[PDB]
Amino acid sequence: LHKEPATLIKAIDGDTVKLMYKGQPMTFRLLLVDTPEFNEKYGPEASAFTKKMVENAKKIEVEFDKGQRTDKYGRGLDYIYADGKMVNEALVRQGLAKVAYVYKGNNTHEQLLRKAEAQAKKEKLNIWS
Ligand SMILES: Cc1cn([C@H]2C[C@H](OP(=O)(O)O)[C@@H](COP(=O)(O)O)O2)c(=O)[nH]c1=O
Ligand SMILES: [Ca+2]
Repeated sequence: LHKEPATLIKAIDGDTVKLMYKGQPMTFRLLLVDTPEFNEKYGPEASAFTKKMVENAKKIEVEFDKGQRTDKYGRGLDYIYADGKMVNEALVRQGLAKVAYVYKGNNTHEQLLRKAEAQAKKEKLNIWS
């Protein structure tokens, strides 16, 4: 897979962010994870976590996987990096997202994320508390 440039437009919630990509505004949904909705328990903490990560980043990158690049809503499906750190993984590692929505063909980082989830759960962090 390949990292490509993007710039933040605005944090939306734990697992959706608006970025400019190839010069066009696009809403991106993070591959392989599910954060709680803002209305749910840990939703506000997930939103805040993503928001801090993407806002503080000097460099945002997006990475498509091998499959569908957009979902049925027209959201981009990607891994997003903030100064080289994957948001999708970081959310999981901190118990603020579950590994989820694993579709065959767009699952390159599956086992990386599952490993993070196991550690978050060991530590009983947040969602796993
Ligand atoms: C993460 C992801 C979500 N989706 C779709 C499935 C879900 O459809 P439904 O809307 O019919 O439930 C929805 C979940 O996203 P959200 O968790 O943002 O709601 O997005 C994909 O199609 N591909 C993906 O890789
Ligand atoms: Ca969600």
